[PDB]
Amino acid sequence: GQICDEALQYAARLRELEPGWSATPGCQLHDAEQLWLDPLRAQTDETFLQRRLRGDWPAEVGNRFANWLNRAVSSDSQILGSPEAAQWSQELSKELTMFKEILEDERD
Amino acid sequence: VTDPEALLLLPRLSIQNANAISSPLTWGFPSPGAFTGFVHALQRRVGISLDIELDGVGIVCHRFEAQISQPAGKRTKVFNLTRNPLNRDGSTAAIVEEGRAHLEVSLLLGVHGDGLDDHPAQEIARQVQEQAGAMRLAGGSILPWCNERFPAPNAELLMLGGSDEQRRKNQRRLTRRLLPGFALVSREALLQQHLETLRTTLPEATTLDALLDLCRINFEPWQVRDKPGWLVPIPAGYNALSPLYLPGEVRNARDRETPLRFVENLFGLGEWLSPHRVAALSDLLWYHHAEPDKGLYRWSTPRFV
Amino acid sequence: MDHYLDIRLRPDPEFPPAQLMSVLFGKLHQALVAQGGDRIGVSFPDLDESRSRLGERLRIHASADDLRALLARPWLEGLRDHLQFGEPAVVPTPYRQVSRVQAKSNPERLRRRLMRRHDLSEEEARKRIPDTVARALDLPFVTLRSQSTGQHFRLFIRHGPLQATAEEGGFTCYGLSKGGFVPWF
Amino acid sequence: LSTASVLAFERKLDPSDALMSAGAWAQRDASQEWPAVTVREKSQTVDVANLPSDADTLKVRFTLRVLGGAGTPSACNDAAYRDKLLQTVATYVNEQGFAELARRYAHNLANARFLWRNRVGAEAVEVRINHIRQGEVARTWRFDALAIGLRDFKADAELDALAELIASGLSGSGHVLLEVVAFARIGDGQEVFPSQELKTLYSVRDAAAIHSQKIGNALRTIDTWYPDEDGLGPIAVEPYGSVTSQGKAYRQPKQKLDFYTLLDNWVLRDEAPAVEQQHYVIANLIRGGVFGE
RNA sequence: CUAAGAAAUUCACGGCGGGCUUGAUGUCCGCGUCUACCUGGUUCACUGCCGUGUAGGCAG
Repeated sequence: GQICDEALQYAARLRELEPGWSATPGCQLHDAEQLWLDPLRAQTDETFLQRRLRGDWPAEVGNRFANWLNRAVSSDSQILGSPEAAQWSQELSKELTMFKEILEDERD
Repeated sequence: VTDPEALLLLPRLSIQNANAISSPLTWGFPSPGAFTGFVHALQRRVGISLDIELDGVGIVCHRFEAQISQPAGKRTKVFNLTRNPLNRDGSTAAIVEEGRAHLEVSLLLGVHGDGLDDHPAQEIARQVQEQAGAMRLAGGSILPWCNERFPAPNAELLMLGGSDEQRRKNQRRLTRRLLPGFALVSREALLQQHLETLRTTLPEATTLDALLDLCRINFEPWQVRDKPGWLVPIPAGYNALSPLYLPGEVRNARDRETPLRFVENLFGLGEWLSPHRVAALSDLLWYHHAEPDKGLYRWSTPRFV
Repeated sequence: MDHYLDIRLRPDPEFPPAQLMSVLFGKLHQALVAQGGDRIGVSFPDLDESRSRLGERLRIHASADDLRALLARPWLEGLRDHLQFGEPAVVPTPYRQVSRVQAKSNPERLRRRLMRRHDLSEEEARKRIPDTVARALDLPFVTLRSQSTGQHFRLFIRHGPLQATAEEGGFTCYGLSKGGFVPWF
Repeated sequence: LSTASVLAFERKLDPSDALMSAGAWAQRDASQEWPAVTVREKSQTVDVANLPSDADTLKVRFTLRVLGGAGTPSACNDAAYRDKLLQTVATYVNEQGFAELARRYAHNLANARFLWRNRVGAEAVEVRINHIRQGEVARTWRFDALAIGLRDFKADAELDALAELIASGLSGSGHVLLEVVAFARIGDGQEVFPSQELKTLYSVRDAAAIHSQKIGNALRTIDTWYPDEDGLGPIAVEPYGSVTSQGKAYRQPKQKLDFYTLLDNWVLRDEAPAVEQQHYVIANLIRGGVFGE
């Protein structure tokens, strides 16, 4: 819970004092996976700018949170012999789903 | 102690040259008694004309920079002072050490009175937000907004009016603008059970306080114990050590209409938990309740979990 | 006019109703330019002003001979299996107009217009024509192919105010009002 | 118990890309010097298939091989699930071999549904279907203009032979290879529209063409009885029966008439549905995909 | 109605002169990424036009 809260606090502190978020040299992956730490609306936005300028969901965020939870704890092929590891895995899945539901409303 | 009808959110509030020390044993964030007294003074200024009440606060601390320095390879800190004017001669005689701090706090106030009953919703928030900008919240001035991206978002959020899913959506919408902060809540029950845990030798509360907030390193007969949270010692109200007096009795009182007492601080426990990790925001309001029979004058937060 | 034909869009698993509506509207304009005249108008009985939708019916107004000629022309060839037709019947109604609403929703076309009309510069045309001149329309639209240029354009359509009586006037080659009024029912 | 944790099916009825060509009418027997439709960059960036002045009709040549063996999955985890799926499809093909499915696929090959914008407004669309097993024709097929339609399916005097050929191929007892071309009179210089990439039109070398998945989607329009209605016509096979053009996803998971809900009680709970829904599940096994978890 | 209320750290400055880091080296062995998919959101809520003004008919 402290790791998830620290991640949420870092994500809130990153996209508050950095208004630069648009097309630029070296900003390709900062539009799809950067749906969390994404800037405001641009100056030359198009009509359907809800997908190419700011998608209305953390689309790449959930897989990244799942991969971070898988890399932060080295789960093995015998990590569910009792409910101790499986309970932490269920808690990690529930925390990832809660963070996804929270980040989905970020673009609105 | 009454649950409020509305949570009037005071926005990002830069306050400069605050009181850092705030207690004889702490030096960090200012006392929450300053916040409850600030809300009571704001009530005495605006709420009598607005026909409302104001009780609680949400202390979130978006940023905090102290006026300290770490002097030349030491593990401690010292305080930055301010040069005072001279005496009748050029002595620079007395230098009393008090700290300062700049903090960006944002409070949320519990309203009780006729908020929506006889008054509008945005106008009361506009009036209280332009009223709280001409006073001081902890011992230092409340800096106004002169920078860019003009917010003025005094969200006068209603709580008891609406369906339950709309109410939870309102709570998670108000928590969106508490984004980098950290709410401070008392944990008196935690200090009590942590006192009962180490009562094997001598169950002093001032020893359970002074051996919990630290990092107690203890090896294997090679680690530090697991940090349960962001535990801080805070002043949790006063405690009298002299009986009550009459208004004009005690020499040099602040005013000769209210009685005087000689009191002494009480040190409670507190936590800086993220605003996402609370069910409702009205769970984390600081009220000050007093028991004038004995000497306890305690501010705390009920329903803190 | 006095005779109307209702051509209903059969719903298509391959195409939305706007697609078949635009295709039949283009074939209607081709049949009207192959026919000529200013006496044939169109109406949309399933208009929704709230959802900005043209519905699934196209009601053509002309004389009986124009409907009976347009039934036997190959402007419906290939589209007899996409549509369903009624009979040429007499109208039962207030009147309204069917107007095309253009817009200067692009500052760049007016900028090149001012450059071509007064020999000015790009920066002077940028000061004279700013980007706030773009016109927003809450009107339904059909998408057809262009002639001289080849980029697909949307025709916005506005059904005018309902008036109890009709005025004398001609129509364009799209069935839209150039003075004429069509009965609304 | 439960289904397989991972299970997948390769597709059958393999389509290629459809090379477009332009020519004159009554030149259909000599479509070996018809120049391919060239895309040119002319200015606003447009991509128009400028047919030549001496070339009015469009011929879309593609090929199609059916494979057969729709029962056996690609990679199934459970060893107790492959045999029961094979027994299910075996009892299906033994009670009634998929001849009505092959009739509906033959009707999909009758009208040029693989043409999407280049089918509307056409005077006459003649699909020419060859059948080549050794390197030459075996029994060609010419199709009419009123039998084209889009929803009128019937036992025609020669569509039964095409349907029994598709059934004999799909049965798993000797595959077939059909060179399906389609002539259609569209209009001189009228912009026939193939598929487009991310404007950029999709182009195989020295021509323009249509994607294989679009032709396959047009060719598997079998699904008729879905619970909403059946008035507008048949839709294309999909596990959730989804259709983007109409805009509303049919075959909702609140009802148990979806593919994932019909196969799951077909093999486990042995709840065999009606013949049309069995046709739907089997036609959803001729398109492949990644089922299971 | 707030450990409330109150507050000028100031003036000046040569871091600086030197220098051998060097010698040697086996990254090895082995592998099934698979199956499916309508871009026909508008690759600009468009484009040159009768008068510098909105009033339009030829692949529009």
